Amino acid sequence: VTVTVNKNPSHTVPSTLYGLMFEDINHSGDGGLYAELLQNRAFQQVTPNTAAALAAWHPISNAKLAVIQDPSPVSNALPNSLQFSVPSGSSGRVGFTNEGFWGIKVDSTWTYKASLFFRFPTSSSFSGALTVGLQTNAGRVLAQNSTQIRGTTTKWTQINLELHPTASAPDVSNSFFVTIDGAAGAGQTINFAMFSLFPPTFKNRPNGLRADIAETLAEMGPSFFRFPGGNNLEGQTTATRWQWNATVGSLLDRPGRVGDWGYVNTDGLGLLEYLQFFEDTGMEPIMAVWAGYSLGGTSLAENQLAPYIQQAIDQINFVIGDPAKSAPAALRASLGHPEPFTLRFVEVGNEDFFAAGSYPYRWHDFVTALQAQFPQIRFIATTNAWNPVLSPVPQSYDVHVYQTPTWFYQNAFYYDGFQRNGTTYFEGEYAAISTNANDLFGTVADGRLAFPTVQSATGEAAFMTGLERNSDIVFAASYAPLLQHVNSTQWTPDLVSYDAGSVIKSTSFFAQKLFALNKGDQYLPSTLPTNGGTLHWSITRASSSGKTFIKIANAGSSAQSLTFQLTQFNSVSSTGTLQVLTGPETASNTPEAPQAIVPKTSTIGTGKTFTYNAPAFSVSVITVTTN
Ligand SMILES: *[C@@H]1O[C@H](CO)[C@@H](O[C@@H]2O[C@H](CO)[C@@H](O[C@@H]3O[C@H](CO)[C@@H](O)[C@H](O)[C@@H]3O)[C@H](O)[C@H]2NC(C)=O)[C@H](O)[C@H]1NC(C)=O
Ligand SMILES: *[C@@H]1O[C@H](CO)[C@@H](O[C@@H]2O[C@H](CO)[C@@H](O)[C@H](O)[C@H]2NC(C)=O)[C@H](O)[C@H]1NC(C)=O
Ligand SMILES: *[C@@H]1O[C@H](CO)[C@@H](O[C@@H]2O[C@H](CO)[C@@H](O)[C@H](O)[C@H]2NC(C)=O)[C@H](O)[C@H]1NC(C)=O
Ligand SMILES: *[C@@H]1O[C@H](CO)[C@@H](O[C@@H]2O[C@H](CO)[C@@H](O)[C@H](O)[C@H]2NC(C)=O)[C@H](O)[C@H]1NC(C)=O
Ligand SMILES: O=S(=O)(O)O[C@H]1C[C@H](O)[C@@H](O)[C@@H]1CO
Ligand SMILES: [Cl-]
Repeated sequence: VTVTVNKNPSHTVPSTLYGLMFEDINHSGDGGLYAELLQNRAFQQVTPNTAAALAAWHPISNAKLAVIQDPSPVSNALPNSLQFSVPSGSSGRVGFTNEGFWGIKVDSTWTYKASLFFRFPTSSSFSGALTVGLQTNAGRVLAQNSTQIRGTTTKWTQINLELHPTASAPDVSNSFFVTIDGAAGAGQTINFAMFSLFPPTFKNRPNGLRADIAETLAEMGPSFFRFPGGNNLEGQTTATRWQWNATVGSLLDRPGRVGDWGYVNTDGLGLLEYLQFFEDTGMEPIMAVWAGYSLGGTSLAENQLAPYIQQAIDQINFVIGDPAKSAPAALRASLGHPEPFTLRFVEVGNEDFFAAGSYPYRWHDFVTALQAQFPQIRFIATTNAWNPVLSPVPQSYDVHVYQTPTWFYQNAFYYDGFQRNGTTYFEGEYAAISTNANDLFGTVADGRLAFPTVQSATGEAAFMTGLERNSDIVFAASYAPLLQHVNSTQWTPDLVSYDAGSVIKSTSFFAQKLFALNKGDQYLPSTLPTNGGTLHWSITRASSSGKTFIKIANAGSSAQSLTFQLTQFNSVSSTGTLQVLTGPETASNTPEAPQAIVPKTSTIGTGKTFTYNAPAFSVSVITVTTN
């Protein structure tokens, strides 16, 4: 196909076109982006004296453990304590382990920060060393540190010890331990609360993010981060919804909540840690507010919304408020960030097409109140565009689609036929998730993708050339879900996978990176791809440099020649760079082969005419300078 590139831009490419969609799903938060290594670190939201309350915790030797509703809890937010007892006549090391999130990476090049709260609930004459550390589950101690504790310490006391492994573990099958001497400890009971083990964190933020994951997110050059959900915003009930104020301040004061993907969220990854991350990566937030619906199916009645509307105002005030004018803005100042953060976009709820009967009145009351408080914020509706009819008129819709790779390339013209009437669109949740149109949400046996494939990434890439072409109205687009702990998956495929030790960058990750990093501010119209065809492209240009990004998605099984005609330009560079992601249709980056499919960079000859053969199942970026 001959592709003529117009030198006259048709529109400015939004700065926000490519970004991330995040909630705590597949242990993306706890066990993932949040650096905390202990699972169930503070016994949040578990029933005392049950096995499940002890989840991730194990005795060493004849230790007696129970999670108790502590008569004197470490805080109002953390009512549960680990009751540790050493039987009479004990000897040797007695204590307990935390297995982490399906392991703990033990790296001798890292310093770990261990901490816990303890008291003796009954004063004793105990005198001895409390030892914390890392051991292999095979039984080798790799790191240890200790401090002197006394049985007369009946008030909650924090212990803070660094750990230095003598050796890196050969695998992540390692545990955190706490021990005391069994003879010195015989007959003692100690209550513990609020454990923590941190590796070094991204940007050395002290309640921060796991470095390799945070760096992988930053790598993708995202412009925005939509948070905190997603289903995980909504709760199963009103009472279990995400609440901003429960996620800020001291970890002692965060009660956590049962999330919407089968596990407790610590809320250690809380509103301030999110905003701090955005500051660290140059991302701007698309912040969701809860909108009076939870996943059990309960809508708040119109006459129940006011306190939830105020809580949404509170949440936004924490982010952007003048600290002199609201308690939440003063709270942000009190936590060391007096300067407001950036916030231009707020999403009202999540997938309110599931509650399309009540969203009209929920949208109406929330947005009337919020737009009056925050006239410069753009509020994003979550129902199907224009059905139901919303008031006030939404300035933006969040459009979701899970579909087959084929659907993505066949629907690259999704936005071409939309009216340009000041409405902007956020493709806030999309992925090619299955090769089976008849069973998108099914098993891997029935066509579900366990990981993104070259097929899925190339289909998505074709769809993305359509998002870029239509970026006069499409302002934002994010793959979902973003993150996956391979040992705790509720949803596949996911953009970026990991275990306790390492990260797997998907084919779809590389498509997202190639699209986001090679994106100018000018959209250059070109010959239109065939609507329904496998081959798509999108061309943008950096107005400051003339760097021209020709992105090509071949989503089909056949190589396809493109001849680019740039005769309208005064000059084109005599060479360009080519970045290509390709491989076999069903090839995937997996835990076992995490670099099977990676982009390759070369130099190609260019000028006002050049020909490129886009391979079957390829994402290609050709970068030339045009003036
Ligand atoms: C985060 O902030 C929200 C408010 O934005 C706090 O929720 C509010 O908590 C109070 C105290 O529990 C609730 O008041 C209570 O309501 C019941 C039920 O009718 C009443 O029987 C009690 O005497 C009391 O008035 C209030 O309704 C609730 N509001 C909302 C919007 O949920 C929340 O507690 C804060 N979370 C944390 C951990 O600080
Ligand atoms: C045991 O942990 C303690 C507490 O973290 C370590 O002592 C700290 O060492 C760092 C770095 O040298 C200093 O900045 C702190 O001031 C120290 N604090 C105290 C109270 O000493 C100690 O190095 C650790 N020991 C081992 C063997 O890992
Ligand atoms: C912008 O244009 C869209 C089409 O892309 C309009 O959507 C129609 O809106 C009415 C209700 O207001 C619905 O009953 C129709 O079914 C919608 N059409 C389609 C094709 O979805 C939309 O109203 C326009 N918005 C503004 C602000 O003018
Ligand atoms: C977490 O998931 C990883 C990756 O799937 C598991 O490690 C794999 O285990 C399989 C099947 O037992 C092995 O044959 C693979 O070679 C392993 N892959 C890698 C890259 O190591 C790991 O066992 C899981 N952890 C837990 C605790 O279940
Ligand atoms: O029913 S789903 O399609 O899983 O919902 C998707 C959409 C929702 O915003 C998010 O939580 C979830 C996983 O990406
Ligand atoms: Cl398909």
